[PDB]
Amino acid sequence: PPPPPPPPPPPP
Amino acid sequence: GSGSWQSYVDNQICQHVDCTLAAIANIQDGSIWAKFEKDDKKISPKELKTIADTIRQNPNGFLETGIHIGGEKYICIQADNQLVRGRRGSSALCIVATNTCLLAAATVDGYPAGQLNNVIEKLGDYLRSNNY
Repeated sequence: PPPPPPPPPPPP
Repeated sequence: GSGSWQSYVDNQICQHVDCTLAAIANIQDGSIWAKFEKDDKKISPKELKTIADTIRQNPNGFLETGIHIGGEKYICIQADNQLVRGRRGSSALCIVATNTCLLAAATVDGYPAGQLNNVIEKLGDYLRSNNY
């Protein structure tokens, strides 16, 4: 399948 | 758009919580985006389908049915649209729902539950604030 929708930059 | 959901599970959750189980999924389908399973535990896609649909459509249900994940039943201690917490003996479960994601993890026996709750709820708050 496609990759799932990408995560945002990691939290601090 | 940077990094992968496996990084989140492996780094943001498992490096800060000693886990038997961790998952990130699609809140709508339950489609698993990343996971960690220790030893003999496994997260059925059906476990997560039902979890995802219950938290969004009827979170009070967990107070009746309990919570089913990793092939085991956890007693629910609280439930809402955004947060479900559970117990199974000395193990804690914390499940959070964002605008698009479902997060879940459960702890090795005796691991502090406040630390898991803090880690899962704060990660959920970060994502929610990014509209995820």
